[PDB]
Amino acid sequence: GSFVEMVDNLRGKSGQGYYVEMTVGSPPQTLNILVDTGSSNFAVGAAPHPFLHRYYQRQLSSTYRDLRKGVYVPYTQGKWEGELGTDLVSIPHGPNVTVRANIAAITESDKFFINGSNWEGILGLAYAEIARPDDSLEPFFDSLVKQTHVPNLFSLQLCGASVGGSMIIGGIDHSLYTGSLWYTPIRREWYYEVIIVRVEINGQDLKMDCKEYNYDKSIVDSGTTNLRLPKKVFEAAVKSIKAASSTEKFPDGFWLGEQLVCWQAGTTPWNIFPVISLYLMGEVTNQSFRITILPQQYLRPVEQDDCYKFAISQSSTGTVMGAVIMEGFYVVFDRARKRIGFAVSACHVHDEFRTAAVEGPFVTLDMEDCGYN
Ligand SMILES: Nc1nc2cc(Cl)ccc2n1CCCO
Repeated sequence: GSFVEMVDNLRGKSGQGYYVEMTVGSPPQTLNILVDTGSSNFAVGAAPHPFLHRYYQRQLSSTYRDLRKGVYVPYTQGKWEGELGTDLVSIPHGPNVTVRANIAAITESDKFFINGSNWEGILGLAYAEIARPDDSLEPFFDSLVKQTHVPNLFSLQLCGASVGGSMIIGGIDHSLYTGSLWYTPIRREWYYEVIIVRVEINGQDLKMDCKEYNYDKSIVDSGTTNLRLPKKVFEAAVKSIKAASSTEKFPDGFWLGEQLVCWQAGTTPWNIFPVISLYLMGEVTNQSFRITILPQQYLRPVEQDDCYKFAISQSSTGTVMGAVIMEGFYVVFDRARKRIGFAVSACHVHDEFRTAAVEGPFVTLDMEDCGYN
């Protein structure tokens, strides 16, 4: 159908993630919450922090229940640390429901909250398997679906260009995509893990053992800015991208995502840069489909001139189809049918002569062999 109250309920800063408004507690305390399909905890600032401007005040909530258990979430750059509890949660620009949910009240953190991001918490929309401290801590979306009649599905239109978009909870809004939704199976319910079966740069096959594309996994992750690629794939991809864009040379550092590249306002030569196609395993035997993104997706605008960072980066933990991938597409997390749908976003950034694309089917044999174990 349409979901007009949910359309345009996401905001963000470029490279700092998309957030949605949520209320916690009785009476409701409004907070801006990162929409993160790459994690499974609902965690909110619950104490002062230099970069937090409002936080969850549990003592002010009558419906707050203390679970009397700590949670510690270390990772690459830092950590967050907090106190588990439950409280009533709503999404003002969401479905008209209120659910009791687990909430991690973040008390201590390091390099978690980003200066000027305007979000104060994280909504992990992935599965319980990757929830902290363990999978017995039911994620918000699980609770939402269990406590209401909201279908087990959500969809994200992340528009990029300050950034905005939409999270449609419990449905698919046709106003937000053009052409067909193509579905890839969720290989395993933990992250939203998918299988990439082929990769092209301007139609030229990267020509690797397709396992390399999914080493050690490939996931769809709204909480990651970049397209991240396994070392082997990243190098081959960058090699090909360089070759395709070779009428202009850029510094080594640009390709590492360090340095900006700038052009006179409006003269960015999009056309010299190649499109990137990921073929995803289809739902039908021996069928794949492809999603195609533009440089307008993988060259992230950064603050006279129009400046950009290269938003494809190397990974050691597999492929991450982050906001770079997602901003081309309306992405349907069809949990009920263990699949993820892609269609061309009606809001994606493109130029006169090229658009992101979702096309299929393609005969692709032995696609299970592309999965890494
Ligand atoms: N999306 C995401 N949200 C996260 C939250 C934390 Cl605390 C750590 C890592 C996170 N990631 C990365 C997962 C994919 O590599």
